[PDB]
Amino acid sequence: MSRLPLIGVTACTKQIGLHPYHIAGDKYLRAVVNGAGGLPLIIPALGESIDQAALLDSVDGLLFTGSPSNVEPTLHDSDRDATTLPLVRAAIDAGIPVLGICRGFQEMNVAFGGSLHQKVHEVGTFMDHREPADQPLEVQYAPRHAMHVQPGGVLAGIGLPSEFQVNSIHGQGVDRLAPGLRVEALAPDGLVEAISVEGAKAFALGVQWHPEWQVLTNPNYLAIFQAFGKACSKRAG
Amino acid sequence: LPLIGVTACTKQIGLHPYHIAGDKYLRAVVNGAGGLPLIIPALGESIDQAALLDSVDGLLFTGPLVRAAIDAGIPVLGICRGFQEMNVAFGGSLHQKVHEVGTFMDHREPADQPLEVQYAPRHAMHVQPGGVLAGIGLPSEFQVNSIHGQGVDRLAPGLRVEALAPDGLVEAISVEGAKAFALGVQWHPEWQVLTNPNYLAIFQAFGKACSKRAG
Ligand SMILES: [Mg+2]
Ligand SMILES: [Mg+2]
Repeated sequence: MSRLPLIGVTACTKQIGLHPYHIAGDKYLRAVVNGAGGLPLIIPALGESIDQAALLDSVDGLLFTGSPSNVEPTLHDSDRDATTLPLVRAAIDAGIPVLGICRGFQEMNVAFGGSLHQKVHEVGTFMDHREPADQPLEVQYAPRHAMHVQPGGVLAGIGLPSEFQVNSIHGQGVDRLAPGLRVEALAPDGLVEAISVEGAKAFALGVQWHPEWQVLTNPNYLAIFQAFGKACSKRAG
Repeated sequence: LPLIGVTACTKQIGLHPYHIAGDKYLRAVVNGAGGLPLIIPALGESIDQAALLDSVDGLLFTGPLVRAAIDAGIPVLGICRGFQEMNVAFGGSLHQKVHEVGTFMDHREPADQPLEVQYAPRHAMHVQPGGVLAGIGLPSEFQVNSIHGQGVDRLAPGLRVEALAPDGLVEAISVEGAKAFALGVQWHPEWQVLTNPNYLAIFQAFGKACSKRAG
């Protein structure tokens, strides 16, 4: 038995200088510590080189993170795609709590058979969900549009209000909703921005916004991370 | 499979702070140590060190965590900066520029050259009998790569010298009386680990020690 729930955080790949690296954002790791009450360890994006079942057995929960990169149908990460898309299905079937953020939310939809808009802002009837360019983190990650919780699902069960404001840092978004996914929230332009996996044995939630950001200061972000954290505690037991 | 923690470094990438770990170390952990590599965030006091140590079977240290792991009997392998930090953590010192000491060679890699050239063996390495490297079966002399501008100056109390470069630089150390495998090397044995029997022997010893703990 462990001191804390061990929460795996998906890495991305990146070339830095002459070397390939696996990377994960500081804000996701601190949100795990401070919002979920877990110990964050970073899962390498090695695809089939790591034994997936050994990996799943080692964690109490999985945070599928946001990324500048995009699931493959310009900035891509096939190395991540090959780790996270079997993994997220494998974790949910194992009863391992899963929280998907931004790219990870899009990956949950894709893994269950759905599709994405590659450019939400070029569909014609959505708003522009991208962050404002050339500005600091505090401005880019501040709340920018409303979010309408659909009743009877995970988000309403955790106690979120019917409407609240969220940040938005995404050029892609959900088009066809995968079968077996419950819609948890819609942006004001009808875009699906949160989903849950129907019948999942454990917590299985994805959101398009970035609740890791300054998590303790936003009660809606914090409630998401605390519910995720509780589910990771439950699994450890 | 033992869960082997690989230390991350912090790096600013555009707007955001990231925690990063080299692909080659992670693959060496998989292929050479037979472990499951998980990357340990460089969060310092923000994480609980004792919870961190309990969650791993071993620690690969690159670039007081290393001290606490050793005191706890968690196997440790230090590489390059990780070997240097092992020395400092026990009270030793470093040369900031080995190539400007005057009686060492230049231990840096050739600049503006591809990885294959930079990480190929470049100088000899002389094992000091009777320690960890002897005991895992390494020959008395073998060739190693060399990608370092710093190196060990004063050896910390409580460390055994394991090997010397041909200019006398201490390039490997172990921790006397450690409950578990506790080895630091200045060179880069993760590099194409399966193809070099001396690098592989080190990684297999490390992995066997991590499996022990995993029991
Ligand atoms: Mg949005
Ligand atoms: Mg050298």
